[PDB]
Amino acid sequence: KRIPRKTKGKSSPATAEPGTSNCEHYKARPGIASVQKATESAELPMKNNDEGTPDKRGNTKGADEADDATKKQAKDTEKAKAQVTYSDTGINNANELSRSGNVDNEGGSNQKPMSTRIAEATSAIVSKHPA
Amino acid sequence: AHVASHGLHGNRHITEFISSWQNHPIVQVSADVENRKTAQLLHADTPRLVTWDAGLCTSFKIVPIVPAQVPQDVLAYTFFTSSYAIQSPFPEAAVSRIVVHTRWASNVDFDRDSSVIMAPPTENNIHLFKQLLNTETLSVRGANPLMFRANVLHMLLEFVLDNLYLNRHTGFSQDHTPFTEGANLRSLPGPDAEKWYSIMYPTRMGTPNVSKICNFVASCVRNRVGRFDRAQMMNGAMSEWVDVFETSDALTVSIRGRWMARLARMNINPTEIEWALTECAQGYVTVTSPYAPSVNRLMPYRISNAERQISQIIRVMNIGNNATVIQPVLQDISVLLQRISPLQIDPTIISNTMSTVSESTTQTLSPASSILGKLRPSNSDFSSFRVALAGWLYNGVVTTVIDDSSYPKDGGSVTSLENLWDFFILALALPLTTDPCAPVKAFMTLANMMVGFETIPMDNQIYTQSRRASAFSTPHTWPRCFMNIQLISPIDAPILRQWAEIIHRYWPNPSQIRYGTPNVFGSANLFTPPEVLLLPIDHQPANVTTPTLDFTNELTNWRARVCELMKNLVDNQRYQPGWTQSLVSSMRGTLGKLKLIKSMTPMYLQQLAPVELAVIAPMLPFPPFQVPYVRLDRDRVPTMVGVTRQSRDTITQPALSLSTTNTTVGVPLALDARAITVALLSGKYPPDLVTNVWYADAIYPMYADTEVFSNLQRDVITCEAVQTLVTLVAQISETQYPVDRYLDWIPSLRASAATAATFAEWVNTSMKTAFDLSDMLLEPLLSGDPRMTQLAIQYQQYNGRTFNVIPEMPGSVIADCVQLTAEVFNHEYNLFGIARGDIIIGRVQSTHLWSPLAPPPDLVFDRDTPGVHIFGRDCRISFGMNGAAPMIRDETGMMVPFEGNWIFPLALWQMNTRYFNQQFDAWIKTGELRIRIEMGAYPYMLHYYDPRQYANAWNLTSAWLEEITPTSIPSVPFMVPISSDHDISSAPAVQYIISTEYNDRSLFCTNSSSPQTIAGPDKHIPVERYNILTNPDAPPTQIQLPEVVDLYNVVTRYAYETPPITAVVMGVP
Amino acid sequence: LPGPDAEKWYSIMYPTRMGTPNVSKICNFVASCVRNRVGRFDRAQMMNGAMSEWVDVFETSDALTVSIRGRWMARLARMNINPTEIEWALTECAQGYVTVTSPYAPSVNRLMPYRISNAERQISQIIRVMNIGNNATVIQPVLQDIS
Amino acid sequence: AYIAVPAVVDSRSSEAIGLLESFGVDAGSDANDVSYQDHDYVVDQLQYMLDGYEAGDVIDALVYRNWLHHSVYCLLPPKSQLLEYWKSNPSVIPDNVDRRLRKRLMLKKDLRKDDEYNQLARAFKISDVYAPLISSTTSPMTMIQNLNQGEIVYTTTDRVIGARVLLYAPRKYYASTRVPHSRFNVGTFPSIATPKCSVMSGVDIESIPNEFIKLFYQRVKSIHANILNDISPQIVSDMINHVDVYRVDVVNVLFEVVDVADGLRSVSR
Repeated sequence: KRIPRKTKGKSSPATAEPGTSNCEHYKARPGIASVQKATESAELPMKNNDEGTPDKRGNTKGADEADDATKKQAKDTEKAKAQVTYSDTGINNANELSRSGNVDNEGGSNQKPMSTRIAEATSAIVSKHPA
Repeated sequence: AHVASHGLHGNRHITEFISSWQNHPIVQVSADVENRKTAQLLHADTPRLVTWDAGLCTSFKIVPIVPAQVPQDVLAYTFFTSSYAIQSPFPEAAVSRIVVHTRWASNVDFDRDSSVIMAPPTENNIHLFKQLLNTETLSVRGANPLMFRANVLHMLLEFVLDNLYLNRHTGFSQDHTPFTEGANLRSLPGPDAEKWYSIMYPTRMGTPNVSKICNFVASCVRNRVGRFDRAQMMNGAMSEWVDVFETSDALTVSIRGRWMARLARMNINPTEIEWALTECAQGYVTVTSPYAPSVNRLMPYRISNAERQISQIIRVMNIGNNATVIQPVLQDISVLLQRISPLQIDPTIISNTMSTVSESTTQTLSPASSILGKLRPSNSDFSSFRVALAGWLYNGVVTTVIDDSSYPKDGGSVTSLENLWDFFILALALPLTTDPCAPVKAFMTLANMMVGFETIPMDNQIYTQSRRASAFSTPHTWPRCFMNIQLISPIDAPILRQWAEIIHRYWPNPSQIRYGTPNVFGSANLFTPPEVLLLPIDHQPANVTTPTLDFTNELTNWRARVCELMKNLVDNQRYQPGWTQSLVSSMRGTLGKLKLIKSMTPMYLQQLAPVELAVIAPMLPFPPFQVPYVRLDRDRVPTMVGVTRQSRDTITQPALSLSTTNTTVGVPLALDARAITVALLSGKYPPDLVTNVWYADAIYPMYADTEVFSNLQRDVITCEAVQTLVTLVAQISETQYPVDRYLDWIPSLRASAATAATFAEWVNTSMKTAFDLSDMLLEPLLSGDPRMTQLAIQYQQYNGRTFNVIPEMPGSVIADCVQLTAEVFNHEYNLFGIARGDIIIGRVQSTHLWSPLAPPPDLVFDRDTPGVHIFGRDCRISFGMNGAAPMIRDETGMMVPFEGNWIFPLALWQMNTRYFNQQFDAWIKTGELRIRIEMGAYPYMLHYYDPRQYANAWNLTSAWLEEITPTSIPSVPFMVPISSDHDISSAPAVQYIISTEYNDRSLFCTNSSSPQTIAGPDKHIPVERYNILTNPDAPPTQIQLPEVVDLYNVVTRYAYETPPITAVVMGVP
Repeated sequence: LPGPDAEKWYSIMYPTRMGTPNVSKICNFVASCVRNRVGRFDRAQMMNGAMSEWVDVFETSDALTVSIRGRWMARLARMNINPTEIEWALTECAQGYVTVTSPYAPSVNRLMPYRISNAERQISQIIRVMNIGNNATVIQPVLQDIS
Repeated sequence: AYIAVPAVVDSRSSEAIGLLESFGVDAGSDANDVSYQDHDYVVDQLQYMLDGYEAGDVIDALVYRNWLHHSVYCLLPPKSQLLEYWKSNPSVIPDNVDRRLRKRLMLKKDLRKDDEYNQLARAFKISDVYAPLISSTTSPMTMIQNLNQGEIVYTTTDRVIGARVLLYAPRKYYASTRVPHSRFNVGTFPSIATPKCSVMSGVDIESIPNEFIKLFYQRVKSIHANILNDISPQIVSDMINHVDVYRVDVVNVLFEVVDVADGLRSVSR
């Protein structure tokens, strides 16, 4: 009755009648197994892109994209060169801005992480006891 | 076990489909189980909507703090020869008060695991208010008053995300207790049901003694207990839904009623399911879903177009110019189209055609050998054709262009046979791409080859007609001589005039086709009417007995006109001097044999390709995003697609989305012209193709792997999450989205983008943890200014006109419940561990008790009290030389001594507490330095004491004052005596911290087993919280839920079903 | 600001952040100060999820070197060009024989100091001709290079 | 990321030497993310190609080279030995050549007197079969873009640069004689090819020992000086976060001359 959890959480006389038969004498003409194996990958949902988003603490997630997509395209169907490329397009787009871990949320760099920045900001003023 | 799917029952799957022409069932199971015994899967991250609950539906509990025991008069209840133990419904103690445990008595099949746990107020409760954004802070018993509001809002979200369940019917038991006659008391599931009967029914125990509990039960009424109402439909002999009296709370039963109302609006019926699957199948196969008549069935599926559109906008914002997240979707659509497609390709048709053509012994160059060595018929791979067929569906996200290596090298020239065949392959391959500048590329490829022999006018002095066709990719580069045909002079450029004219006549016209059903599935179409699918190729009704040579077909007509123009180029041998050999005969013969070839691929792309595209398209995880195909109208070509987060009436800083930063409409995709041309020139059907048989046999095992019934629920959770996020972010930070201003007395700060990003990320991961997801949800909204109001998507034409689409966001149950619990928190603030007002630090030494949560008015003072100095930011401290008193600076400019009544803000102490306590501690402890520190909201803890002994509070007060730091604050220690029924002796006590407004609301009762409370604070059982027991004139449905939350409400218990999605799939003759 | 020890800077940077305990001259000045002029007060965001282009900050800074670096920035902004004019210049120099492409999209921003006026080219050419005088072995590799 | 140092790097020994620590970069965790790329062969190809061309063409070609995009040459036999390699084992022939010349390669006959095989072989050229075909006299600027675009590049000469050189035929046919990258790649010969390519500051051009790396860096500082990314050793350390003798680490000190002769501090030299 109890359903298990997928992801971790915050706590962490009746005789035979002549209809039935089994020899069934038929093969599927496009097949069934090939269509099922084809539709597995179409059933697979789109991959998450959590990159550039803030993490749990407050920092960004620092996880060539067209080159890797073309390389996976060449790896997929028995090749060294790919017919379906994402770089080496004839169209110039030098203004391609993907999300990047170099930028924070608020218009600056991510050389220091945001938690370290806030820690230095509040450690700039402390006050100790007198002697 | 099988007939229960249809509903009729006798004495773990998701979908169960059965065929009608073969013995091959296909079932789906969830992907989490270990045993997938040759069954299909569910790869989509479905959320867990239906979640049952069996125990009590309350979220408040009554904990004792200081226990005691008294001499009673009546010890037990007696039978003839049996004694029955007395069980009090309330904790018998000296001081007992209400704390908050969500689901302390709750049998749950699948938990949300988003709990709100309150320790008793003698213990510390600071982690609930430092968990969220206090990631730096030292002094672990501390929290920041600037993010008190963020903590409270996230805690209320945790409360709402916990209380989403449904209630069970579990079982009853008839009673014959002399105080409860015949009332069918409900039995909880577990080992012992007699254990819960004392706590669930406060009126069952009668009135044996003389106590507050006893005369409260004497004040209550008797009939409103146990079962109140039941249904008239029953399976066997148990009701489907029942209405009972029990202890509960109005807040949680209101939240669960709203969640039930949502799902009851969501549910659907298998007749609409089989109508939908037939209309998606489009007459090639007919389904049916037989069932038995029943009412308690539920399947939460029917949703709205606006929710589909908002989920589509989030899915578009996922990508953000990343080729990795757009490659596998086009790849898998390509593989699926190939495996369903009846057409197969062999270039052996081309080889058998060109086998008879050869060239003599003395010859250097041969056109047929040139085109075979250029086409490479030995290669067998056709991915570019299928990816172009895929990209027809995703015009608006990805654009498909031809690779630049397919163009003639270094511009090319007309005098070269290899460049002529390159132009042939390119001119056939270009019309299948989703590039709006493809006709201009087809024109200017020729014009570049024709530089030197034929000329055109150019618009400026900058560019020349020898400018390559790779560059002309955006509609600000189309030449006027191409857009107006009459500018090209037919006396100078006859071949080029004919090429422009053939492009303007015989280019394939766009069209549109119906798919899915918008009646019950809805649609994610944004810029199209929600039932049509845009295509770049015209389509006709499909029959297989149409001739192969069919010049009414656009693609066959295109191949014929291109072959005829290339034959016209070869005709005279004027464009090729230096050819010392007559190649006109062999070239014309090869062009004729290419014009007449039995390729059934144009017939296929005309008839059977858009039908199977419309079959596949509604069953996709990422439903198609199309932007209109225009033929040659330049002013209506789309150029740029953007996503807007901000409002319409607000003038906000321009944060253009990253999809606008493309040269074409979307991400460029480079295809090969060779593979597209060979796939177009070679293709055949199987020689016994029956359309009904083939397409029924192809459509059955792919609808048996459907995903829409989980995709709709995921879109529900996405829309509810966006409408919750806009409310919470607009509540915490300043923006122009109006949400009702429920709590503002809790201090906060004007949140910038990083702070709002953190808060929204915690909201996101809390809701994903609640509904048990692992895929994306609202993460693309968190890259760049999450302070937003409503989503919108738009594109522009070439002439500047923009087409704006704003999906109307409907009302949302989660944000409705969050706003409701904020409204009730405004009055029931004390029960979550928070006090209002502020505090006064000052010595009071007396034998009087008054419970400093509720002080008398003689000790408090406002800003309007005379003789009170009001301070601000610029208080400075001078030392008094020669024995004179040191002075501190008033806001009004005066210097005042360390005496009297002051008013701080809390930040004033938080700046330099280390100097301030060193100056102030002796004056508070010995002198007269009563300081009122304006705080607004604060957590608090309680240190009880025996008032008949001496006791002091300076250690607690000084520890609090030392522990106050600039970045956080600890919980304020209180010191309140213990009420006793017997009279006590009086001992002096020194109290330093009192409140200023009333905060003694969380208290439940004092000395519960006593006749009266003499010394101490007095508080009987709260009559106002138990309305329907004490008030005779109150109807059982009445709740005063905004003012005071009630316990003991009227709860309706349910028992539904969730059958799997079954269908019988019948073929069509 | 980047560095190995970036903790001591924030007291030096923003003098108006400190509280006012004493009647020291520093605390008298900070209490005489005006509160709202701290840090960021303007920015120029163009692309979602990219860096801001330029801000204006209230920080401690010599107005002398502010003026000097502002005039240097004005000089380089006068030299700034876009790639469309680069495309047109290279095409006109190529006489149509070599094409070049440039993107057509909202850029982030770019700073390419290349354009100057004709007077600088003429003065540099006069100095270079004055450099090469009556020598015939310094001009010989130039003609050999062009050959 | 790509970082360029003034040293001969290899994938094998440069980690055992501790090269970045030897420049002063503090990467003490040894989280082995700094993948190396061996540059022995490009330094030796630089040595071989400075024989044939001008150093201006050589360096200005070599600069614009994405070292992340993997590519490799494969050089060919000469034009009148390539047909002999196509004659024996006729299965290894690409489908581009000719159906008229393929049928004449694949047969068993000795082809002693060639009446039309002579014409089919003289009119044959390599340029319509193999698509890059760099040349013997190619003006080596275009080599680098050919290797940036594709991944296999055909050539007919020896003097090439940028990648390793694999043989097409076995060794008796000639008359002239994948890599793990983990996002923090370092190795010499900078690139202007991509953003995120960096050049190490610190040591002067005056004090580089290899003198070919020094020639290269002198040119890459004399042009392109505005568009480089000079970062200090500390910035490199922040981005990260058979023992030999006769190789010392070496620094220069920066003292000054001062007197305190009157009880007062005063800097003089």
